[PDB]
Amino acid sequence: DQLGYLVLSEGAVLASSGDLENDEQAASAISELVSTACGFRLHRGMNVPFKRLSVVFGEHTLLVTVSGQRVFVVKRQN
Amino acid sequence: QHLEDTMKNPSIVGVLCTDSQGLNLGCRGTLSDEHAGVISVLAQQAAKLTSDPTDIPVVCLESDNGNIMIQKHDGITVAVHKMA
Repeated sequence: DQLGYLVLSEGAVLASSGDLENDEQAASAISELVSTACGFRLHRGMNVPFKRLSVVFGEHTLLVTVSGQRVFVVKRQN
Repeated sequence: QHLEDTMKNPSIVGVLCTDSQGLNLGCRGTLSDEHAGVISVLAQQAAKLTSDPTDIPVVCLESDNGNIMIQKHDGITVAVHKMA
């Protein structure tokens, strides 16, 4: 289930819960990544790069969607 | 490695290998030199989200135009485009 929550706006942090709360270093790291990812074009004039963005590890896994300047992240087990 | 098998895989429509250095280390199909840098960056960035050296971080762009899966391995980054 849900291990934590993060939502960003305009690049800044708007809301946070769980493991993701009070973690600036993670916040900006995820923001950096998301921005990079959003800048990904398969072909010329190919938007949007993704509907869903995930980053999976051993036990944790981050799930991100982007809507406007608002970015939504969850931390999950498995 | 499994790399060869990835390359030979007809379910995968693009693949690209690279380094922390962002050089094109071998591509195929829909992925090409242009994407090296970005994939590199992506992988390096995701690896900054774990402290466990045994983790193989994986970045996964899910898209209606096929999925892109990027694994950060030690010494090499593999990106794979699946027309799923």
